[PDB]
Amino acid sequence: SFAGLKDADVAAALAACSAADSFKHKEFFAKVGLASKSLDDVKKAFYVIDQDKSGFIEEDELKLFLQNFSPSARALTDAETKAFLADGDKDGDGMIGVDEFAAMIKA
Ligand SMILES: [Mn+2]
Ligand SMILES: [Mn+2]
Ligand SMILES: [Mn+2]
Repeated sequence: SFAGLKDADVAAALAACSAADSFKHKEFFAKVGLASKSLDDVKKAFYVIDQDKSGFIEEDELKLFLQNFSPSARALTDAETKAFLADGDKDGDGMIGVDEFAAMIKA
């Protein structure tokens, strides 16, 4: 709700990635609805995911990604995490800042 996402798209998207090692971020952002929202909402989701308010999505926070969507969601695998961080962290600091995050969703 935090990023104006609908219950039904979140339900459907978790359905597909229910299973270990099956998460694909790009497919998820599309299905959950995030790829078609405004930049502003893309930013509020960003700041939701950054649980510690550091201004960056640290790797440990990227691992509990799904949990922001649903409390009973699984943590991502290290393989899933690495893959996500590979795509998102273009400045090579090992963290995802707001601008990288936003940019990665623009696909
Ligand atoms: Mn953080
Ligand atoms: Mn932390
Ligand atoms: Mn970075």
